[PDB]
Amino acid sequence: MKIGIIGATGRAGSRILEEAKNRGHEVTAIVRNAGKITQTHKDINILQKDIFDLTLSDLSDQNVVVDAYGISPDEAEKHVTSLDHLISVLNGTVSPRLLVVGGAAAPYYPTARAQAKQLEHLKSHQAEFSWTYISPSAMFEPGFISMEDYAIAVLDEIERPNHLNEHFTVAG
Repeated sequence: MKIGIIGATGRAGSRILEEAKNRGHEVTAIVRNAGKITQTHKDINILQKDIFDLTLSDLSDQNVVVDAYGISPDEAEKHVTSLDHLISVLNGTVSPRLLVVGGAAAPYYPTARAQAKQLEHLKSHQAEFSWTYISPSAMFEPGFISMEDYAIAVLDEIERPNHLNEHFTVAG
């Protein structure tokens, strides 16, 4: 299965990618700089492109696009905005599934209000395209919940959809 990961360098996206590759999928790392990744990812596909420059063309190459944006401080202020871009680009489609990864609480993923905003914006296009927003059960601390466990959940939802077009928090 073709899975593209935006933010394949950060904490969350890094494992999501591993877990994906390990489960036997064709993983594409979508990043700003092939810097960090190349050294380690010498077998997986790479599309060097910032999220904001992504066009439907390079997205529809994938069956699923994991939005794990937020690898640095600046990306931390552009969450709601970058998702908006993907939403308009993905509109009127079922082409790739857009899986958005959050992290309810140094933390470069969506903030509490930023997330709520994305969700409000997603609901404005409830049925206009294929999306899913995933939240972790408890809390991660750099090495309750492990990031790799979150990746397992993320990939479970990709292989066996249970939350098509809705937000949901991991359970158990």
